[PDB]
Amino acid sequence: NSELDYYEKFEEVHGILMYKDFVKYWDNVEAFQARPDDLVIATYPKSGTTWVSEIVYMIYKEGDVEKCKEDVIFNRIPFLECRKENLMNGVKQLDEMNSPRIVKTHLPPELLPASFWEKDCKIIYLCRNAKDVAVSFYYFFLMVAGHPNPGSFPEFVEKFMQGQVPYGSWYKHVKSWWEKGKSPRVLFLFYEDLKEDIRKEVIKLIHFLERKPSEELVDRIIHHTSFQEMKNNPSTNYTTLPDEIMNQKLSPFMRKGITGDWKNHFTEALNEKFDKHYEQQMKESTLKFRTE
Ligand SMILES: Nc1ncnc2c1ncn2[C@@H]1O[C@H](COP(=O)(O)O)[C@@H](OP(=O)(O)O)[C@H]1O
Ligand SMILES: C[C@]12CC[C@@H]3c4ccc(O)cc4CC[C@H]3[C@@H]1CC[C@@H]2O
Ligand code: NA
Repeated sequence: NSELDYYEKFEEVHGILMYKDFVKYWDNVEAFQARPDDLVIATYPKSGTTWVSEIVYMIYKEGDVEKCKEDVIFNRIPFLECRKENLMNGVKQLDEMNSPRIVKTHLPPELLPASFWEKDCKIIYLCRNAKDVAVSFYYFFLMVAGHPNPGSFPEFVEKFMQGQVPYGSWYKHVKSWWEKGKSPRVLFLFYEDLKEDIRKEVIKLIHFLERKPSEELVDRIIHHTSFQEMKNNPSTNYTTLPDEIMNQKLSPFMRKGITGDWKNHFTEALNEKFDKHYEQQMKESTLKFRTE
């Protein structure tokens, strides 16, 4: 029944569990044609995609806030593999888009369309500690259409540890992108670093994107992309979406925006179980995360 629910909502593509709506048109994703100046923003879901996207968009627009608010973020920065009737078609939206394109994806690097690798496109990868990701993803299941009932948080965390959620194992995702992040064309970032010292990360992003980091530009980005601003900005908070797609009365997209909400969700027993499993999955990696 829970399992039946998951069966109805998700199916695999290249071994990765995926939203069924996306899979139907996966040939369009597979065959997607990149352009050399495309920039990819890749993340495991609920890792701060929207946050870094808006930072990047600001950098592209030299901090012109009006330009950033002209259309909603999912139109400004198309969601590559996404496909929903009329509202979203990432491939279509990207095809018609003038360059320079910013491309959002949640794909593991093994599933990124070959054209992006072939054209040597720059990629920004952002990750977030798994426990906080799990919390954020849980509420996402609750409030967004296309998800099964996630049950209780402990039940959901069991599915998360097994990678039985859309986009698959968080563990394999971050580890694979960490290996890619050694390339000079791939910038590897942490949500917790953006929380701790936003100015440092913004400046890093500006240099990676080969633009000039003035104090005024950096200050405009920092306040424009702060959680309190983005929460109330209808271009970035997904509130233009109808309730039957995202029911933000249940849980808002811009939910809390902190590091450490896991502490308010994991029980002592669940934390012990998770931590032990995590160490087994991650011990052979030089990738290290902070949970506070
Ligand atoms: N400007 C910002 N500052 C801090 N966190 C942000 C943010 N914009 C979005 N987030 C957080 O990033 C998560 C959404 O990620 P994504 O864009 O990849 O779907 C949510 O986490 P929480 O549910 O823990 O609040 C959301 O609150
Ligand atoms: C496309 C949907 C709305 C947008 C949703 C979204 C929106 C943003 C994001 O980063 C991930 C996802 C995954 C699930 C998507 C949903 C699955 C069905 C629904 O129509
Ligand atoms: Na790199």
